[PDB]
Amino acid sequence: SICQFKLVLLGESAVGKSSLVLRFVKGQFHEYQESTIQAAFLTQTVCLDDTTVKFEIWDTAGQERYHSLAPMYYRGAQAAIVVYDITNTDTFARAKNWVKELQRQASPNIVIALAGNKADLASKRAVEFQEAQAYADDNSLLFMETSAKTAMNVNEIFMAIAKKL
Ligand SMILES: Nc1nc2c(ncn2[C@@H]2O[C@H](COP(=O)(O)OP(=O)(O)NP(=O)(O)O)[C@@H](O)[C@H]2O)c(=O)[nH]1
Ligand SMILES: [Mg+2]
Repeated sequence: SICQFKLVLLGESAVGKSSLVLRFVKGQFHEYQESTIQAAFLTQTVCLDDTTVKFEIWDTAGQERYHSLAPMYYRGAQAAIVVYDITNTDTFARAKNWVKELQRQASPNIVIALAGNKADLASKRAVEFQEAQAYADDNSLLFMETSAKTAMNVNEIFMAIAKKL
């Protein structure tokens, strides 16, 4: 059996979208990753209990000037990962508005995950785990804290999404 899933990453600029995709797909992390100006397309293939799973992944430009283009990438998506930065409350608020947009405008069957990224920066935390967990539970979102830098929960969040599709 082979399954293929269409996935999109959304979120404020600098939260770590490209770093997360790069860690999952290439096992790489770049401390000096440049801001995305044009959406990038990547694939990874994994094994999941009796199935070979291929991911098709859109890594969007997070800056607000590219907002109007986002539906090109999420309208056909089966799953989305909305990413925020645990060290910045404003990015968590922005993530909630991405979630709201998906709920109103993307497929009614979309699986929405929420990633609290940069969790390795524990001494710089702004958003408490419990607050994000409660928001996720209330809105039916698949929530994990992640680190592209250390790889913490990077494999885990993509695999959890695949299990639910
Ligand atoms: N400490 C730490 N730094 C991280 C982590 N993930 C990304 N970064 C760093 O944060 C910066 C921004 O990451 P990047 O992936 O470019 O963010 P982005 O969400 O793709 N930005 P844009 O939307 O503008 O393309 C980079 O310097 C990157 O190395 C993480 O988990 N921990
Ligand atoms: Mg990027």
